[PDB]
Amino acid sequence: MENFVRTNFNPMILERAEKTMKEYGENPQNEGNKFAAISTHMEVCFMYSDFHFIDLEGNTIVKENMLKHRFEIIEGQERNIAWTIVNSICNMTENSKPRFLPDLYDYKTNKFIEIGVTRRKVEDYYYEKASKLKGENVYIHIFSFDGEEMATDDEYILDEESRARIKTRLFVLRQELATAGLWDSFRQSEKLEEEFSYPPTFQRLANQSLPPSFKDYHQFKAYVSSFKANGNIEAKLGAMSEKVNAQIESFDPRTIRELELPEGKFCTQRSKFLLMDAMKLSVLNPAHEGEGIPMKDAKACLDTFWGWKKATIIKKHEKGVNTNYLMIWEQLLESIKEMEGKFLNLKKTNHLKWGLGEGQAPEKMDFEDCKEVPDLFQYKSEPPEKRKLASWIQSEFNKASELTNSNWIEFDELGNDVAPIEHIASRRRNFFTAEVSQCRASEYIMKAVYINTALLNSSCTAMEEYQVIPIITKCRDTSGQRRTNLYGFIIKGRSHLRNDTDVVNFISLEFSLTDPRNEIHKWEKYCVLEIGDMEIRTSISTIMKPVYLYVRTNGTSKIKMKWGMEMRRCLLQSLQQVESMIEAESAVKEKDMTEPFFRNRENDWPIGESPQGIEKGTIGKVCRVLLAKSVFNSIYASAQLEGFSAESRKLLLLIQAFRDNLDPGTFDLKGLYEAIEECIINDPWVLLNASWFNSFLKAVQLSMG
Amino acid sequence: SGMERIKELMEMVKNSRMREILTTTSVDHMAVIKKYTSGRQEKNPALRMKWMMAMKYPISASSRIREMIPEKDEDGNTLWTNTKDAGSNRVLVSPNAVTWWNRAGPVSDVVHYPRVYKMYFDRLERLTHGTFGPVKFYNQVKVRKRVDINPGHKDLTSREAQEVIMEVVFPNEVGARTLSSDAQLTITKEKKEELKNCKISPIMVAYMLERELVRRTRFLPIAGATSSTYVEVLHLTQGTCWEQQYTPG
Amino acid sequence: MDVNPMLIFLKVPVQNAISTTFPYTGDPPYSHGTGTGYTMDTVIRTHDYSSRGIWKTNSETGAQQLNPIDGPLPEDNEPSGYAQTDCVLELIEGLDRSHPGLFETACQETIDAIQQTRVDKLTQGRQTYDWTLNRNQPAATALANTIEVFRKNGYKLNESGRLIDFLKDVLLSFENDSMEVTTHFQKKKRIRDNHSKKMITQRTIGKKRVKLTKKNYLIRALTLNTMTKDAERGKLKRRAIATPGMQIRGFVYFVELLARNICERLEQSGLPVGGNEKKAKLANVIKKMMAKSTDEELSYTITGDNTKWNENQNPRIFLAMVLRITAGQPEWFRDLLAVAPIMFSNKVARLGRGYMFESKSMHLRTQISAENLSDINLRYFNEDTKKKIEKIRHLMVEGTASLSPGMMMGMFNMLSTVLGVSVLNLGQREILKRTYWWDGLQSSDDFALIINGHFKEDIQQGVNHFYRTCKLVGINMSQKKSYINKTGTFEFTSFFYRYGFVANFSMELPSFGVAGNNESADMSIGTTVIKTNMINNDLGPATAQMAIQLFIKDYRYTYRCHRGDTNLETRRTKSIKRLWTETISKAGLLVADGGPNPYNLRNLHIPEVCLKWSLMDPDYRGRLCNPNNPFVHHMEVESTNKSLEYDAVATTHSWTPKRNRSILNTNQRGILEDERIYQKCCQVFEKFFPSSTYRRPIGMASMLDAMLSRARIDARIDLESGRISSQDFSEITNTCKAIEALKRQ
RNA sequence: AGUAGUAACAAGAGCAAUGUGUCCGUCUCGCCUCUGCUUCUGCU
RNA sequence: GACGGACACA
Ligand SMILES: O=C(O)c1cn(CC2(n3ccc4cccnc43)CCCC2)cc(O)c1=O
Ligand SMILES: [Mg+2]
Ligand SMILES: [Mg+2]
Ligand SMILES: [Mg+2]
Ligand SMILES: [Mg+2]
Ligand SMILES: [Mg+2]
Ligand SMILES: [Mg+2]
Repeated sequence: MENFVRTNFNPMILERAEKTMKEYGENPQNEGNKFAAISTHMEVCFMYSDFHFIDLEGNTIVKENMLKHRFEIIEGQERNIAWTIVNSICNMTENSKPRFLPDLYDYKTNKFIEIGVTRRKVEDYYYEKASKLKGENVYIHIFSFDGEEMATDDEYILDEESRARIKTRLFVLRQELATAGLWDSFRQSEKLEEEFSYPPTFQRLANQSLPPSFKDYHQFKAYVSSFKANGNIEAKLGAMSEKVNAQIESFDPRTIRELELPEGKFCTQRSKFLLMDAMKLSVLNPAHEGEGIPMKDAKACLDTFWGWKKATIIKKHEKGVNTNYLMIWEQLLESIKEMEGKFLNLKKTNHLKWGLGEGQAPEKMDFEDCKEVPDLFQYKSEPPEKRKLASWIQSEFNKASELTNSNWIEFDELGNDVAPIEHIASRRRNFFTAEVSQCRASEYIMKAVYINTALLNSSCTAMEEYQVIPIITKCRDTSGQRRTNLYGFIIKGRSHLRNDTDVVNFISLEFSLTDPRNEIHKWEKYCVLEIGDMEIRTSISTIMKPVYLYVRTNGTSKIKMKWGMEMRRCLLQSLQQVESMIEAESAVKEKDMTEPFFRNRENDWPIGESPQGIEKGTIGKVCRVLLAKSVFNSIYASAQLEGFSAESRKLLLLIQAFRDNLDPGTFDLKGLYEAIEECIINDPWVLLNASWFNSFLKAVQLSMG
Repeated sequence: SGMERIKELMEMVKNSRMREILTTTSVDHMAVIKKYTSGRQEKNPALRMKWMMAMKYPISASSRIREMIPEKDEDGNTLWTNTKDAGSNRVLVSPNAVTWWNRAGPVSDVVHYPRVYKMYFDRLERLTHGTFGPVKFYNQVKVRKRVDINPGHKDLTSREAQEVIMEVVFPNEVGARTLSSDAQLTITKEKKEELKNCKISPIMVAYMLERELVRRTRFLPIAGATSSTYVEVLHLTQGTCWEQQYTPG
Repeated sequence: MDVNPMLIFLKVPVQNAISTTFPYTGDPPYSHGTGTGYTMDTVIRTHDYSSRGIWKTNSETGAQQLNPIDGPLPEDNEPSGYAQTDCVLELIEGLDRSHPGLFETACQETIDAIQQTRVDKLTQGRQTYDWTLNRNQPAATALANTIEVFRKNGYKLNESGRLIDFLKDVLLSFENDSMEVTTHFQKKKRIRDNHSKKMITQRTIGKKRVKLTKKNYLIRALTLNTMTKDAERGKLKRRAIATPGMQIRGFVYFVELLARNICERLEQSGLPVGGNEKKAKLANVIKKMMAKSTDEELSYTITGDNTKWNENQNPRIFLAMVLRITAGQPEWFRDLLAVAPIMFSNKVARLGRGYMFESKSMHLRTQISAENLSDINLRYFNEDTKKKIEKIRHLMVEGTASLSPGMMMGMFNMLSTVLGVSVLNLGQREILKRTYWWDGLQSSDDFALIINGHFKEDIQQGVNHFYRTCKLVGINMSQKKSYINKTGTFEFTSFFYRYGFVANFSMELPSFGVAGNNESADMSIGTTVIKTNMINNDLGPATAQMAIQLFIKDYRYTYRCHRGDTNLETRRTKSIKRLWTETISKAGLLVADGGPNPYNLRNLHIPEVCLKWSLMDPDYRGRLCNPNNPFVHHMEVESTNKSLEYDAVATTHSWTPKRNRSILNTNQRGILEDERIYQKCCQVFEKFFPSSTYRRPIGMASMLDAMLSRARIDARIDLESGRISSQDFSEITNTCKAIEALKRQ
């Protein structure tokens, strides 16, 4: 039973027996006779090893109380712990491992001992256990409740006194198993499944998880287990209404319409810096004290201009306080004049607090401390208002594709070329650098990298300050001389950025020669001041142009700063595309086509639309146009661009399958047009891309006339 | 030789919360409670390294640096500072201290890099003695197939090699399994001979043995030779429209 | 000339310039604020596509539950969740008939993996809903909190260490009438900021003990927490994702393992294969379906997508599928696998963080959580949220909405894949026996469907048969996102096939750049990314050299390690200049030490220390790879070989950056103490079991019993081999006796 | 105001990063908020 | 085995 075992055995033996049964996954109730047998086996294993010590010389002392035991007990230990013991013992000597866990290890004889306890015959249980342990260097020792032993070949390594004590204990346990009635079953037990049932709460949940013609989970399991299909699909398809269909509409791009672009006011400029309208103040071969430090470079570039006048507002930010912008420029100029040290931090004046949005957030409170407020309304979630496509963004993209006189990307050096493929790659890479490094889009790349790097370092190191950050690029000229360019300044606001989308407000103040009054819808967020006059010497006649300062509040976040710092990867997206075209022709002509693509001036790729029609350009123009495309995808990144590129890619692929004569079909072309035009809202670059798709569609239709 | 850790374990079991953990957590549940964490976790490590290297002390290191690296440089740069905490054994380190160690630290006579990373030196010896032919341009027909990126040992599978590694490095930890092949026995004997009195930590020895004996396979577009010495230079010998003739050393 | 890049498509085919259609150099869309609106949107849409089904009130949770299974057949092409049980069972039976022995093999492998799977498999997860905290936690933290609450309330089967015994504890825990859990509470304190001079609320996070009633505990155990998916490309609008708690994750793991074992042996499954193997599989099905053709036979591919895949799957259909797949198996195994569909049929979606509210007259904002949104009067919500709240009010239970239909985003990927593959399997010509037949490949909702036939009307009838069968089993093909053309070109999960798969390099653009681990690891990452993209994504050799140059430029900026002969000046230019001057062979200096870039195309697979090793000075090499490296971690030498530490192998550029786990105005010492005590216990365990970091040690004995047994056997072996005297041996054994006495007391 | 865009930031908890799959790299320490530590940002 | 990153779909 169990209380028989709890009364006849020790605490330690019973604890190890219950732990063994818990390890195998049973209780002292479901197998109670086996709990008694496990406690008996544990008792015999302990009585084999009690009071048996080994001296400081090497011979055994059979004591009765600084000596070490003669036996390691492996029975009763946990299984992985027992295998740790067995492996440690087998690696101390060089003996083989036993394939099963034994019961004991004798340090004197250095032998693994297996203890058996039987209720049948000691001879037959010995033969069966030696059949189990066939092929090991083990030593078996079988006891029975008859009072008999049998070891391996009767070469006993345990003394007769303790063996008599073990036999006396087992004989006494036999004569106590009969003084209650529990014995004739113990002689018949010699030598399991997996249960997983539902407790009643989960069974009531399982009855409510069915198709609605079933009430009990087991009824539905019996239905599913015996299901034979008998044309259920064909019958339901016969009964299903025939308005459920995927009717194919033939796709012909000669009959499809253009994308509807939205209406409203014109789209305005939303780049973080001035692009085509930007003006540089440069220093050639800079050698001033503190050269390399951005504010010293900014002061050296400001010294090259001598035409400052009193600044006046000439184009108002219609939503702002424009006198505050004028005061911000006066404060910035006076503070640059008198700055000490490496960095310039501005005093938090009222106009500068207004421009940076100080105190504009409502103060965050807990709702426990806020329930009695009578006018707590939810934050609004209005969609963006639509904008009309304006012609400035196409002009920007035309200027971004053009070559300048300066080298904007300085590539670091490479390891030396050994393989012929590395010489071929160097030959192609020098053409790629000759097209890509002087592009205006490369200047925009380096501008964005510098601005986002400086804004991130200032946002994380000077979180409380109003730091002045000069807009700097560095280039080499045609003759290889270094040049450092200042485009204006950025005044960073407070930057306690915790979320990824957390805005740091800043103010940009950017030099320009572009009069804003000639295209005023482009400059909606700006207050443009007139700050100077500068002599421009052309070939017609040198004149005095006004120098304007474009001032606006803008805002960026850490993910935007992170992606702005990584804008040189734009150079990969262009050139990998261009090289793949060079590789494709190289596969056809069976020779390297890099030098005929870059030397044979042919105008071989459609890239433009004049009033004379589709314009062709060289492979280098294609390099610069794809580069400007990647750069403008980075500068004007938005969810509108993501949705538009994804959904208009399908229409491009349907047009391609028509021109491949693969007979393309749609199931819902109007719904696809609605998915494309859902994304064309107010972003100028998305609007220009929708216009570009319409132009490509018209060119495709004209090539089928 | 065993008394230090048992005295430390006695000092920990003197604490009642540590005793409650150590007696109520099993070895299986220690894999759970080892990865326990409760603070907020920092994402975007590239952005964080971009703004952290603008700081003076982005590196954390052990307090033993305080005895090994001077506080200040010859140029005046402070090489380390104590942490914000009251009594931690930790410092905050400038990258100038890494540069200081590499230009003026103690010069060790023995280094362990060529032995541990011998596979990469074998790659480099095959490249340095490689022979380049001409580049031919034609359309490359690449079939995606399973090739070997690491050949492993010829006599073992990956699982046999992993059992060999557990036998060589951690022989009391293998549990109930046995090396069931004479190849496993011979390679275990040879590696146990090679690694006697090794000063390298056992996890590094295990990863070194993984780079030597364990085979890894990968699905790659293959145009020509599928042998493992050619799979490692696949970026060099084939492209979309070209083939670089190459024989490894 | 106005420049248009898309006119390059007039000359170059679209798949050959498809990288110009992926704007992946800019920042991806992120959401701002809460995801409660997207959660309510998904709940509204899921109940709207199933609205003609049967309403029931769950007797155990009180939730309103919508049953659309075997509802009315649809009459339009709108998304429907009215899946028919018999049509699902016919398709699964036909999939079994077409693959004899597949279900038995996959079920027996699932049976072999159930008996061997440990509990800590559930620590494979990421952010898990923690029901003890009503909040998200890491997966190991949520599992440890669940196991601790289970053992405090008398559920101790999971002490065996097997996952199935933890799952038995999970199911038995629903009989508890009052669960006592440890929660976090904050004490608030108004102090002044010493820097900004401003009264701010200071927060201290403690531990509290609360009781959960049986219904509230059952609602929390069936809760999926929700949030917005950030950095998702190709969408104008956002959507919610879901995370389940630990009471669900163990069952979903076994169901998805059975479905993975099925999907791995189906020719028409695109899961679990991926990458180059998925491209090989798609190419094989294209070549097979363009072989099996006469001269009079047309082939057409549908580039297909499905509308609202997770919202139209149903847990009751998944229950029928799992019971059909496991027909003839042991009933413990069938009942164990049936738990996860039953739990998803009774799932509630936690609405999320709530909304932000604003007083203009008091100039304050406050977040109102999803528990408190039911008591807010309707007029304070904006117009769209008032519409959402009104049609959700009968579903709201305890800050969660009831959501019986739908499976939520990605919870049963392989099983819904199996359903789609059963519809693809239906179109074998020997079985269908008509003028059309079909074939293809499915992974999640994405599918390629190749329809063959003699005439174009046969293609139309086959497309209709496939589409209406999918409608019968709750699968709604997106008509505005799918298109069809002759076989030869298609798209499958941004893999573009144009008589062969073309490269799409732009998808790999966010992986170029400095990874931010340390100097050495980032150097290996950068050159390996360039090598892998040369092999796989057809990055040409000139662009690969330019990628090497751009990576080295970004790397030299980031770690401020420009070359030693630079005219630049950083915080470490002077030390690098000193190293540059005294070094004899500067070509052996690493890039992080101001040395040159060694990499070209031929040596991208060789690490930087090995590539520069023969050009190093001996003094620089002895310093850089010094085994007394103070920047890396040093393991203590064990007891089977101030204190002895192992020699280091890594260079001094393998440093670790400092960490910042701190929260604004928050004191979290009282909850960060448990992690530190855990790490001390796991550190003292590895002094006795040195392979514990290499391979996870198994065992049912406690950590202390294991350590004492190892200590005793280690002392005995070291005494038998003459490493310790008898005095040290008796000292260790008396120490183990004293530890056992302190354990008993 | 501005960023932005279905809900936020505009300082005062970051209490909001799932599932499944492919590829790639690394290797046990760190982390802590009234303060206690640092004042940093230079891409020819 | 653990941690991290990139991509895809849900
Ligand atoms: O497991 C051993 O080491 C071992 C087991 N028995 C069998 C018994 N036994 C003890 C624990 C146990 C667990 C599962 C199945 N039978 C088990 C002992 C009494 C009842 C049966 C006999 C020996 O002589 C041994 O050496
Ligand atoms: Mg035994
Ligand atoms: Mg025995
Ligand atoms: Mg879909
Ligand atoms: Mg899809
Ligand atoms: Mg506004
Ligand atoms: Mg990842």
